[PDB]
Amino acid sequence: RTTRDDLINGNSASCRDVIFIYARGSTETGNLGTLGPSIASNLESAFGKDGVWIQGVGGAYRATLGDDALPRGTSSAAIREMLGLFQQANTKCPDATLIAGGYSQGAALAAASIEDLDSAIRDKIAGTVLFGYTKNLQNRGRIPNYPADRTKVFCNTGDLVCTGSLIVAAPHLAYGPDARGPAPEFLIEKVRAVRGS
Repeated sequence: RTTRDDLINGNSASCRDVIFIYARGSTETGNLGTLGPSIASNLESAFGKDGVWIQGVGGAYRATLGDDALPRGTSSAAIREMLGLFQQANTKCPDATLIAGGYSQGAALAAASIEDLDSAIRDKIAGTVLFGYTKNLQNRGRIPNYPADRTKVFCNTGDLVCTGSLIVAAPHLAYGPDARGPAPEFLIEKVRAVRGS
């Protein structure tokens, strides 16, 4: 449940049409944490197990407490890891539509990764969802170099990380409903749209 490596494990001759790369929050377990499994099960309901590959950002990304305070909201090692996953998706499954997401430090990680990504690969990311986005105020609610229409930010009233702090308050732990409903519906609608005509 909390650890999914579908992209790394996936048989390349049977690539999924959709690949979801997700980064967990600070101190969370597995490579999906608390919110990722909810999003994943909904994506699976839409595209089936063979239609979407769920890949959590593991490896060098330890979701360490304190790394939140680094300049980009996470470590260089973590950014390298996620950029590496995007690159692997691009080469292993060139025809796949990518979708991404992150929560807490993971949201900062997703934003930094997408900002640094090669433009050809970045164009393949149909949609990105961010929960308790730690760089929300700093980046004015956007992911640098990425269009607003493909971004959905979930920042609760009272979630201090959305207003420039790093402190964890009650509203920061209340994104479960968003992960089970609006977030996957957004991602699915974006995929359906780009791969449709």
